[PDB]
Amino acid sequence: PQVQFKLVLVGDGGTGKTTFVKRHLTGESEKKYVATLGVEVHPLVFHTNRGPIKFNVWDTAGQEKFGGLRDGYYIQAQCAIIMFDVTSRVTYKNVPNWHRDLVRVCENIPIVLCGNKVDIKDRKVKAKSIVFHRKKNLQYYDISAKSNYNFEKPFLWLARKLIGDPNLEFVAMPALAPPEVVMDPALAAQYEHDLEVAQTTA
Amino acid sequence: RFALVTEGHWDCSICLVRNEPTVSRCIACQNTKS
Ligand SMILES: Nc1nc2c(ncn2[C@@H]2O[C@H](COP(=O)(O)OP(=O)(O)O)[C@@H](O)[C@H]2O)c(=O)[nH]1
Ligand SMILES: [Mg+2]
Ligand SMILES: [Zn+2]
Repeated sequence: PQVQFKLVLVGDGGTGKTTFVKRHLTGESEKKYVATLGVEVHPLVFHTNRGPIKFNVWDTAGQEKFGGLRDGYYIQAQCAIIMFDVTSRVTYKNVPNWHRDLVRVCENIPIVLCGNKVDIKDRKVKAKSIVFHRKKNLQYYDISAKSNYNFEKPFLWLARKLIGDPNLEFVAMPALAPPEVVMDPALAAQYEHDLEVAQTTA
Repeated sequence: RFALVTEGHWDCSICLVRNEPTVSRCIACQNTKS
């Protein structure tokens, strides 16, 4: 049997959770539908310098738009990604609510915070806002699901925490759906610069 | 090499959660061990 972790992917509706998990082509073709809970489980394999790791990513069927998710969705979650939309401030405002629900049923599992849709010029939630409200034990990454931008970074960070190996590496990128929008390198360089300065600011 | 290491423990065929040998229903999705 294989090394695998249940990863719960939560965040407001419309933030791009489904679009994001679907970039992993094999995880999409081999996804599994849980009828009793309305969940699609995507087995995402990543190949590390110490062998393969599987993140079984639990993706909702939209139920988050109307209320809290049932406990079964969170049970045995070993890691999580909280997603919000950089073009919608309310999705960031709700991040602590998702955090609370995770810690209630899962406690101190490793968690990554992802701001999605950074490919859009008219960004609203910027590096200053996210780094000002940075919470310890909560790594953050800019991501753009439609462009595959930074796709592997949440999973690499989680794998290091879960394995307890700061030197874990992915030896190759997984097969990803080809980008549907271009991530302008200038925006990427800017948002990356804005994030570094905001983190090393005195 | 330090390759990652992997008895009645069973993986749910439906949702892939690993379950204890003591249980017969999946603790997460409540489906029964095949
Ligand atoms: N420009 C851009 N649009 C995105 C991105 N991710 C999602 N969108 C769109 O956001 C809408 C909701 O996407 P979805 O994956 O269903 O979010 P979910 O409700 O959290 O699962 C859709 O119209 C997506 O096409 C992105 O990374 N960049
Ligand atoms: Mg969705
Ligand atoms: Zn199950």
